[PDB]
Amino acid sequence: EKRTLIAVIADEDTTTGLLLAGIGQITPETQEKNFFVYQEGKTTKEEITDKFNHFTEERDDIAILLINQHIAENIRARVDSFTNAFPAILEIPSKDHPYDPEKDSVLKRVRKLFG
Amino acid sequence: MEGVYFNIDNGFIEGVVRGYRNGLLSNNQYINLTQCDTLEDLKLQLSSTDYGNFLSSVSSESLTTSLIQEYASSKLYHEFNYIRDQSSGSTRKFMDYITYGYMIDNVALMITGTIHDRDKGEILQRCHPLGWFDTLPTLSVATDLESLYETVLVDTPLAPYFKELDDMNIEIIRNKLYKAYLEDFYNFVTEEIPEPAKECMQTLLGFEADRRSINIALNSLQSSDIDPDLKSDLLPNIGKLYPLATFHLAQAQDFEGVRAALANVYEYRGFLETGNLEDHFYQLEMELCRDAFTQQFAISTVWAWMKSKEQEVRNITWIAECIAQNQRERINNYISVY
Amino acid sequence: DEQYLRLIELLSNYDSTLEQLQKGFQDGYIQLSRSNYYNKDSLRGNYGEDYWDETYIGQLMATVEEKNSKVVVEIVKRKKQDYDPILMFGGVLSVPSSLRQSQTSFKGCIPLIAQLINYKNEILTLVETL
Amino acid sequence: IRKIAESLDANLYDVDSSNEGRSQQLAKVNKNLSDLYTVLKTTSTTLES
Repeated sequence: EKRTLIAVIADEDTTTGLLLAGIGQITPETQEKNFFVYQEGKTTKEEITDKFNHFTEERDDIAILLINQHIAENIRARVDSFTNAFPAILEIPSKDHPYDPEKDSVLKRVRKLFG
Repeated sequence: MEGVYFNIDNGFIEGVVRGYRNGLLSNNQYINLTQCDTLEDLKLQLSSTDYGNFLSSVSSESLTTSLIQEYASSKLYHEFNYIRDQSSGSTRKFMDYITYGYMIDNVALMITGTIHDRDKGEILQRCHPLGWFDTLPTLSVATDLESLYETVLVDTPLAPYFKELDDMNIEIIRNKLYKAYLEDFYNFVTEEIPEPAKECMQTLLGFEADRRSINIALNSLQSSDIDPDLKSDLLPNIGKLYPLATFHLAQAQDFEGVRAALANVYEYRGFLETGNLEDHFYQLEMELCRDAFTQQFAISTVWAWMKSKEQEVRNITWIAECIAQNQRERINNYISVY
Repeated sequence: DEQYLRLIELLSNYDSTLEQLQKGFQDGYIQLSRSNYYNKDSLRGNYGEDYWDETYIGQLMATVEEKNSKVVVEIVKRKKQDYDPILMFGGVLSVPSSLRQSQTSFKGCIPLIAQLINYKNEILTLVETL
Repeated sequence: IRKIAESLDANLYDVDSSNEGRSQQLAKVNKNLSDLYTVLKTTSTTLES
């Protein structure tokens, strides 16, 4: 399996926390930046959509894509339009936005079964 | 007497700085800030203080704690720049010395961004406005201490303080620069600053040196590359810990040795025996700055106001964090003395 | 069928892992904020992008394997490089203890991240079965 | 030297040679400036209108 790297689409404080956790900024050999630092207001939807596509489609080594739930909600249409199970996407809490189960995809999918 | 000649050049400056001190948030204003539950409410309450409409250019949704801290600090910086523009002679030198620490911060920030391959423009935008020098952007060219010193730092006011790079090396260089700068600023106060401000500034710089010495002593324990000879090169020689406790800490290898060395001084015992070490230093700095405001014809008022506003921005930023992140149990963990 | 009972059990574990992850992130964020307080040793008053090492390869990598229809993703402590991330922030002499506490909280979040991803994939696979 | 000059916001340029062989680059720049003057006049006449 080639997918071994962790990609992050997070804000500044979440990026600091994930770096402190030991997640790496670049690919160890290709030296390709697998972090995207989202800045509120200054970063438009097109940038984060492009980076989501980059970490999910063009990169064949990204195993996990950590994205802040408010960034994911910003592009929830694009995030839910993604169906491939190879890059595992997880929504993580942000500094000022706690994890909102309203926006959980798993809970809505369980809703779909009506039981 | 202090008031006899002080007002010839510093009467206007000192009156303006004391107006700034009157602008420091009181305990009631801090309580009103604490009562806020949204950052917009925090902005509303903070507009009832001398911060005023400093966030009026920021929309309600764009408001973040980083923005609040940045704008409060910018207000601080503009006030300091105005006070320094009205300064001449020894007061101008005093405020230049105040800026030299921010110069050291900017140098270390530039080198840290360079070795980390951060964007040059981002590092320059993140540089402290105080402590800016013209050749600061040129510090991105090299990652070698000798190369940057010959290229840039030899022409800066930090040149006397210097008598490839990694994170630990940058840390060592920054702390050596601080040791030399604190010693030079202490000497400048001793020789060129009149008596009440001289004693107040000697006490404040000694406290800053002691804080750095205790931090270095306690943080060298969790490191193996910090040789006991290197610790001597990092501990300033102006504080109350110098030279007895400074020598004791330069040789210690355990926390108990550091605590026994700090039991030497009656000023800093209990710092290690209870609470948080940094809370004790912040409280002591605010107590000393509050006492420096009891001197009426002292230029140490500028330093006291500067440190009090830095602490005030820290407090307001903490309250903003305990508003944004919820966490309202820790919202009162700020140092206030005014 | 008992598959719905296992779905309920997986949802319970997912809820517990969400709660643990949220608590860990809250602790890490508030301790990082309290590191912005106590910024006297910081380069610029903040522990953040000023210290981010864009050449930093992490201490962690992900491992993806497949057994039957279930897919498992695990984060392991592999892949001087790959140093302690506290050193990015001047972690030897110029960090508060609250920054180390924040790092501890986020390093605790990492196993919770892996468990949460595994639970989410397991729930999705079981739902696809039903 | 290039990094030092660019740190001072200096616009560095690549001159072909220390001899008159740079005349071809000068002609190329003259062509580019001629086209750019045409475009600039086209834009500026509408803007001033």
